[PDB]
Formats: sequence, structure tokens, C-alpha cells
Amino acid sequence: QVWGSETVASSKVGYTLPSHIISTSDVTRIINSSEIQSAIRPAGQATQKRTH
Amino acid sequence: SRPQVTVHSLTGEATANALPLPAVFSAPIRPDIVHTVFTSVNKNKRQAYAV
Amino acid sequence: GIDHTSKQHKRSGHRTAPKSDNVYLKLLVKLYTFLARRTDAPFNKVVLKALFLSKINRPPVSVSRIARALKQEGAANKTVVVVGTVTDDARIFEFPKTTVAALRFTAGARAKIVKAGGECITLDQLAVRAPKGQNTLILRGPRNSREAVRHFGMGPHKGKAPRILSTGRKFERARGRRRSKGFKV
Amino acid sequence: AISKNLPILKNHFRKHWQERVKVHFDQAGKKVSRRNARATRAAKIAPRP
Amino acid sequence: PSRFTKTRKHRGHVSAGKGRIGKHRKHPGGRGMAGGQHHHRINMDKYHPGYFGKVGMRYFHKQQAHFWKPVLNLDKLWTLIPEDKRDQYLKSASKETAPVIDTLAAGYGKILGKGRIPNVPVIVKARFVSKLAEEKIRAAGGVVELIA
Amino acid sequence: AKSKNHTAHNQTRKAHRNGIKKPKTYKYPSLKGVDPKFRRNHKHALHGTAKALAAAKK
RNA sequence: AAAUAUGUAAGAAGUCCUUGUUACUUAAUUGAACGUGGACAUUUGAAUGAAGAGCUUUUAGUGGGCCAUUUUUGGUAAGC
RNA sequence: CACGGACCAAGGAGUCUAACGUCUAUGCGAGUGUUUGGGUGUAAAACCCAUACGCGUAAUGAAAGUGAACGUAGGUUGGGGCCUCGCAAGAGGUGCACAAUCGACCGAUCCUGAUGUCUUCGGAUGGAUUUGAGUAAGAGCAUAGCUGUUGGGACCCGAAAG
RNA sequence: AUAUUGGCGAGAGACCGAUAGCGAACAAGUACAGUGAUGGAAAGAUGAAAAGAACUUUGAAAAGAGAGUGAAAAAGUACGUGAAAUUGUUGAAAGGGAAGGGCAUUUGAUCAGACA
Repeated sequence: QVWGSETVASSKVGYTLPSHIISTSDVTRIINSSEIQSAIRPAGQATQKRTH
Repeated sequence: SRPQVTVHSLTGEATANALPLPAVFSAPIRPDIVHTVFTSVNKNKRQAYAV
Repeated sequence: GIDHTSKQHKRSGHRTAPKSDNVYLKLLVKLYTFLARRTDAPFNKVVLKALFLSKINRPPVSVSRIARALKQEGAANKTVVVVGTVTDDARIFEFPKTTVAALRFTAGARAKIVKAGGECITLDQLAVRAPKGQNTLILRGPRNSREAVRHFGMGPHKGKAPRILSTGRKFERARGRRRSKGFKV
Repeated sequence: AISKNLPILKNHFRKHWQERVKVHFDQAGKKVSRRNARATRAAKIAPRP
Repeated sequence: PSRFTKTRKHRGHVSAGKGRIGKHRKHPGGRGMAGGQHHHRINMDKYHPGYFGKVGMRYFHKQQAHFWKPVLNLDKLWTLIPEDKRDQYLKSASKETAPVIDTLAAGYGKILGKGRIPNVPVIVKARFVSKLAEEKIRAAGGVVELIA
Repeated sequence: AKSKNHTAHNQTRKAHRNGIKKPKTYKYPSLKGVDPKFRRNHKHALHGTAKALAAAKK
């Protein structure tokens, strides 16, 4: 009642709990879900071979 | 639809009662804003000094 | 010893990461570094730079500008991306579906788009729906509409609004502004 | 004295101004005093409003 | 925040960002606006044209409450109706049911014709209006009532 | 108490540290100083032909 | 009448053909300007290079200079 | 063969404020600012708030005053990103910000000055080598920070004087 | 309702911590100076407790050496700690009108690190 929600709003004049700029704070799940992994090239090595 | 926090009794003994989350806990957690607000707000019970 | 054709140890002149201490925007940046690195899509490189941008360089994109841009031909069904803030404009009254993606939506713009039926989307949702940025319009907003740009280049015969704290007669309408008093500009 | 493109300024601090500065540290104290005045008036005085 | 300053970084360095030649001095061109006509003239010309001289007429004992007349544009006229009622009146555009708008009550003394309200009848109560505002409202089927 | 009046010494170095750049010409320059008669006619001509395109090309 | 120094150009905002607008101009739908439409493209109209090109804002110090080669004034000359 | 410095300790010099500019961060956003004050209080904190007021959303002109869509809020030239064809090179479509440009709109100035009628009032319409710190789908308000400006004892010390 | 660096009584501090902070933490507006108006300081700290050294010895005494009190006199009223400039003693090293420094090694002195 004090801080509001999707249902209730009251106890603060025109106050709205602020809004996320990212749906998921975990980016591993986003990167590894399905479609990005479909849409990305294969990868190399975490550390490169040295040439010459 | 919300994680259903259980209520607990004074002598331990967790109750059979569970309440939804008030959405304040799905609010965003911004350490930077808490930082700035805290500095400015903790400056506000200050008391003047001068020679 | 070397005769250098250019300044040594010169930085690129481009912001390589955001100054913001915002955890969530750094997470977006992490996502889009990955995408620009692994997708070969120009879209995600653009969105990454625009994430790095500052506020005056992320001016707000009006919902009326979104509607204007969806009145383009072949573009009604494009998702409209704004790496910034989408503000409302009551001066429109007929507003379409508009799948819109952006960092921040105001209450008014959010309400407007949801009432017209469209969906207000984060850039991570956009990434999940569109890794290469398929079917998209990037909309930048007006930078040289600012009170400060009103003053840049201030000199004679250039017309760029003196820096002044009190506007009116007795404040810089005299000599230098009119032939009757010495000269004009 | 005069410099790059900056607005012309009008600051009235050429008198002995820091003989007449007033800082309001008494703000909350006077609020409490004012509330106790109203309450002790409404007590001492009457059932009047 | 004193510690994120450059006096910190100039501890050790003799002149403190001020030069070994100028040898920072107190008021070496005058104080404030000394020299607008003599030795700061090029500053004032170019970046402050207009500064020196008189312009027009004096108004002795001028109130601004007289000249209070904040303006409103047609593109912001419908913002004076509550959002709950705005769609209601917008649909079903009918005379004998046309909205009334108290522009003075909203804080607006004159009404201006910037742009393109919808083709709905409206009753605009305003102390003043412009010609194109009157034309656009009457073309959209409304009317302007004048008030005091 | 006499001074060094004038010298153009070092000044080309100064000018070339930031370089004498061309004024970066453009298409469609200013029609400033161009004859007003020409300017009026040219306005009416452009209006007529753009009207022709708007009024023919469907 | 030099040497040195100096301006311009070395093509896509280009060249070619046909043809619209005009209240300007012409004796004249002749010209001028802007153009539609079509044609010529990757040795596209010299060389070399291009430790990225273009643009903006803001601000510091400075605003006593001295030396050498060469040109050169004054002065008998001068570390003038 | 200029000045200061015999030595040691301690002290010791760009600070604070009012208004400001550029940049940056944050919050809300065509709006913003709770903290003059009122409520409340585990009390000079934290929490809550009406009416306003400020700046902004409309300029222009000495003023009287007037007051921002011919047209998918214009056209052209470029323009990232997207779309279509292709395996590609590349071709076309759409093109935000932005730059340049010819136009339109508003105000001032100079003109033309109609229908009309306290017959001197009125101002339609159409213009211009003229002019604005303008419009042409808003961007601002507030807090904080470095740098910089002005007033201040104003980086510290220093006159002869009045 | 407003002001209020004086007085009185109270409560506090992102203040100073005895060259600071009021001039004054102390017999400070004191001592002192000046005809006068006026000027105007320095100066805190033994130790829990004086328990502040009985007694012997040398010395004319001051004191010393002992003894002793005390957790400690490496706390003795010239007292918390007790830096530096400066000095004494001892030790070590070098030195033909300066010394000092840098690189590199000799010589002497001193020193850590390691095999399961």
C-alpha cells in the first residue's frame, strides 16, 4: 500500500515504483538461450596461439 | 506469481501462512543512487562550526 | 630518433565505455559487446556506441517522431529502436501499433503505446527477438535544438544568441544592435 | 575583469554583507517552538479552534 | 570535495597553475566591468553587442500583473480536459454535447493557433484569441466565447 | 626601455600546427551577392517545376 | 628580364543526348539557372604518401625574447 | 662578482559563499523543483503534503500591439541503420540525427492597400537585394561534481598615504 | 508572529586539541611596558597512592656513592613520552689547499633467502 504495485498505487501522490532498463540482470541466459547462439558465428580461443 | 514469503512465529515454528511479495523487492537495486543519496542525506544532520 | 607525422599516444577521441556506474547499463554493454563481436551485424555496433553516449547526445525521442517515422513506406512493421528515452507528445491524437524498444519509457509514452496495442520493449528483449537487428528503425533525436547550441559560435554577423541572464529592453538591444546607436552587429 | 563569452553578472556583494548574513539553523527549532505554541495555546485557551 | 581538486595536484609545484611570468596578481585588468569601452571593448563587442546605450521608452511603476497573458496553442488545448473524459469527447463529436474548456481557469489568457486540433467541436472560453485560432476552431466546428 | 616592435617569426609554424585548410566547398552554396532579379525568377522557376512533379507524378 | 617563392586545375557535385519550369532575358519555347529521363565506372581520367578523415565545445599558460646561415636597412663599426 | 638562505623543530599560502557558463552523472520528463510552511517523529534527522511561486513549453517589437502547417510539417544534395535481389561484388527502396541549400509560417520595417461605414475608422489580399536572440512534432527542471568567470579579506605576506 | 556575537539558565557538534582553540585550559586582562591614551604575554601532564628516598659513608656544603620506596627512578617535584639541531665518552673508518654525489668493482663489517 505504501510503495505501490501493478494493482495498488496509493499513499504517494503520483508515485510509481521505477522501471527496469533490462528484463534480466543475468546476461549468460540471454547469450546462451537459443536465438543468439543460432545467430552467432563459432568462437576461437580464450587465449590465442602465438604465430611467429 | 510472486515468490510467497512464509510467515514465522515468535518461538520459531514456521507458520502455515504465506504472503506475496510487495513488489518493492522487484524494484531495481542501484548502488550508485544509494551512494549519492546517502552522502547528501547523511550530510543533513550536520551542525555548523566556525572560528 | 624519429620525425613523427602525427601526435604520439593520441587517444581515439571516442568513448569506449559508459561513465555511468549503472549496473544494468553495463550489463547491456556486455551483451552488445558480445553481439557486435560475434554477429557481423552493423546494428549492434551502432547500439553499442549509442549505449556509451552521454545525455545531451541521447536527446529524447518523441512518440510523434516515432509516428512520423512509421508513416514511412515499408516501415509500419519495423520495430522502432531508441537508445535513450521515449517521451510523450499529446499533440498527436492518432497513434499506431508501434512495437517500440528503448531504455526508458515515460509513463505517458508507455501508456500511449500500450493503449494503441503495441509493446514497450527493452534492448535485451530486442536482442532476444532480433540478434542482427532485423526489421528495425533506429531513431536518434534532436541534438541541435538545445538552449546551449543556441549560443555556440557567438560573434558578429553569425546570429547565435548572447549569454544573458535577463532578457528585455535595457539588456543588450542598444549599440552594436542598431544603426541608430553606432552600428549593427 | 571581462573574459570569454559569459553572461554579464550583477552580484550585490560590495557592501559589508557578511556583517548581515543570516543563516537559518533555527528552522526546525522554530518549527518545534511554533507547534508547542499552538498546542499550549489550544490547551491554555479553550475548547476553541 | 576538496580532495578531487587541483590544489592537491599542485602541491609541490611552485606557482600552482598560474605561471612564473604573470606571477598571479590581484586585479590586473580592473574589477568587474572596468574597461568595457577601453581595454575590454573587443570582449564586449563580439559576445555582448548592445550592452552600452539606451533603447526606448521608460515605464514608471510598471506592474507585470497588467501584462499577464500566458498563451496556449491549439496543439495543447485538449490537454485541459481530464484524460478520462478526453477520449469520451473525442469519439462522438457532436454539437449539443460539445466540451467546454475554461482556459483562464487553467491559467491561460490568450489562445494561439499553432497546429491542427482534430475535427471535433469545442467551446473555448478565453479572454483573448488569435485570428487563426478563431478560424481553426470554427472550422473544426467549435466556437470561441470571450470572457473577463 | 625599447621593445621588439614586429617580427613574423614562428608564425608559419603556428599556422601549420593546425594547418591551412581549404574552406571545405559544398554543393548548393549561398546565393549571396547574386543578382536579385535572377533570384526572384529562379524562385518562381523552381516552384513551377517542383509543382509540375508534384502535380504530374502520381 | 631570371632563379627561388606564388594562384588555378588535373572530372561523379563529371562529360554527352533529348527535354520540362520561369514572373528573368531574348525579335523569337532564342538564352540563363535549376532540373526529368537516358549513356559512359572500376587503370574514374598524373605522381608519392596518407601512425584515420571531418566537426564542435570549453579552458590553461603566453602576449620582455635571443642566436646562427642566407637576403637586408641605419651606423666608422659593435657581443649595437 | 644577481637576489634569499647559519642550523633544527613546529606552524605556514587558490579557501568558503552568492550568482553563473561548458562538460559529466543521476532523477522525473512537456514538465520539473517535497524541505517558505504544514503534518509527523524512536526529534535539530527520517517520513508525508495543499495552495502557489520559479524556470520551461512563444516569440517579436521602443511601444501600441500582433503572434508560428500551400503542401504525406516542403523540395534538392549527401547521410548511418534497416528493407529487397544476389553466393558475392554491387543495384534499387526507405532514410533518423547532422551539414549545406531554395522555399513556406510568425513578429518588426517599407509597400499594395479590397468587401465595408461613427467618412476616418477598418484591415482583406498580394509583395520585398530589409530585419529577429523565432516556428517548421517540444527538452527542459532539479540535485551533485571537476574546470572556469564576477563580487567579496578572496592564494599568503607587503606600502608611501586617507 | 520578528531581531538578539550582552546577561542568566540548559542541551549539542563530521569544530580546536596547549605555537591549536577566546588574548587567557594555569593567582589572565595577570606579570610587564608606557606620562597617558593604550599595549599586553609566556606558562598544562611524577606516580594508583608521596609511597617525595629512613639509614650508612665521603664531602665544609650543594650533592655523590650505596641502601631503599615503587610495575617502573630507562618516573626523583630541573619529574608522562622524551625527536631534531647541538654536544660529551667509547668504538669503527678515512684524511697532501674543502667535503658531499653518480657508475663500476676491490677490501673490511654486517645480513636475509634454501635443499624434505
